[PDB]
Amino acid sequence: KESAAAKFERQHMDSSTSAASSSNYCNLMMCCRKMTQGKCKPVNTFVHESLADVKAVCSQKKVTCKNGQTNCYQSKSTMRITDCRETGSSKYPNCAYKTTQVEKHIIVACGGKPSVPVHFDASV
Amino acid sequence: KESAAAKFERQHMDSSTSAASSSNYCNLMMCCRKMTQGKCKPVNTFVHESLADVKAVCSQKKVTCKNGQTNCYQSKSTMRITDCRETGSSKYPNCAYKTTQVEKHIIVACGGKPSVPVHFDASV
Repeated sequence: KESAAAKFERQHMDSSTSAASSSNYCNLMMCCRKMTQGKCKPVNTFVHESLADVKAVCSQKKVTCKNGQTNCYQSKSTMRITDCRETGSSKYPNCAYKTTQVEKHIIVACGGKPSVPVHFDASV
Repeated sequence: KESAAAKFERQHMDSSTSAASSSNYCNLMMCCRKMTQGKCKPVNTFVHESLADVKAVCSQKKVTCKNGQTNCYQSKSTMRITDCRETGSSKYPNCAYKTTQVEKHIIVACGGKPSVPVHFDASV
């Protein structure tokens, strides 16, 4: 069981750089964050902001998911992000990527599974 | 923080016993759990079950709250609980309580949380 929130974090969070280091970054991280196992993942975005700042998006502008869902939210401010695009010469097992550093509003799907007791009402 | 979820736990959770030791149990716990400060809390219920079993109730039978609210749920199983009722001789600063150990379905107000990112949708 990998949680969707850990999978998101693994696939999309990078608080260790403020910007994609060089032109190799996506080739490294897509390797490192395991998105090149079995296939090459064509596109992926890393966000160079705190996990707090990224989580806070779940309480910001509500907009629609691309697939038709509604649990998608948009960041008030822009964020430092890195778009990683699979190139033409890419062919599993040898996956290559283009690294692109931009500052754009992100849009994420915000889910959850935990409801907790906050008041004891009665017994029956 | 103290979180509402911590206030609940402090006021209502006791996984160290499965049953009230003696009849002083509430005088101990009500005092220890900080419920005799400033005033005496007339009634309180402790649950002698794991914090997991109590949490999972938030994803069980939804029933109506006592004040009219709807964020209340009822336990599939009965649970070992201890009720503490302020007694006749009770008077702040000296709060006395009556102890009653029963096994009943509990009902809690669940202040759910659904705030984590699970998929990156777009940038804009």
